[PDB]
Amino acid sequence: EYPTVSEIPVGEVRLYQIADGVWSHIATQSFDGAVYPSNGLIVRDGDELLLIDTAWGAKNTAALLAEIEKQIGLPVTRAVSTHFHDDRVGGVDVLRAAGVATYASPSTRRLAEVEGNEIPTHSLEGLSSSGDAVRFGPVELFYPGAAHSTDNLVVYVPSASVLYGGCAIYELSRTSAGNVADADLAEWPTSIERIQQHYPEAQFVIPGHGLPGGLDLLKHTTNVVKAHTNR
Ligand SMILES: CC(C)n1ccnc1C(=O)O
Ligand SMILES: [Zn+2]
Ligand SMILES: [Zn+2]
Ligand SMILES: [Zn+2]
Repeated sequence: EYPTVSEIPVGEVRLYQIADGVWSHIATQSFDGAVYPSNGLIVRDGDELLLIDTAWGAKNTAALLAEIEKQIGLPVTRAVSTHFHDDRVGGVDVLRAAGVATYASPSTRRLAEVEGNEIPTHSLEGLSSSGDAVRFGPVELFYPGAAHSTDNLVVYVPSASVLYGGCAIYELSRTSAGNVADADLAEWPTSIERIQQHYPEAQFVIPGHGLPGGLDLLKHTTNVVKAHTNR
């Protein structure tokens, strides 16, 4: 079964095999006296690995690399951060020190710099307009439009029909909006609809935080965001 906070002490990282050659990584972080789980993705690319997002912080990300080497034993050669917040770029310095080539859109790199966060080395072209998609090794990167943040990307694994939504997609247990300080509430439902239109065949949907589900998570997120809009 999918791990929860009570199964993961902060500092430790779990891997969960979603499908052949596709894992999520799960870590925990404390924020304001509460503990949050956070998901990222690992995708096999031949005899290498592609990492999607850090494990939210330097210590967690170092533990992530150690757990990957222990359990999978293939090199993480590239990493993609799906937006500029700390749970996604926090640990980029650890990845870079370990020899991982780090990537983000130029929109993400700029916003991370303004926030004083860690900055991925490389810039991903072809993702500047809503609906843009590019292949990056074994995944497709998709910019659906502004949602949780103006730069948020989602990631699809075509071989496994796995959609990783990052923080633009909420788990079913989340009934109210999370951090929306940098969100475009007005555009978020339209952006989610672009995801649905582009990946209608998705079989596994991974939210940024919490339990995987199916495409139901998209309309659930839209409902939560619209209700917050009308608060
Ligand atoms: C739920 C809040 C506090 N959060 C923490 C990290 N990421 C988020 C988010 O909403 O995306
Ligand atoms: Zn965020
Ligand atoms: Zn987040
Ligand atoms: Zn719901």
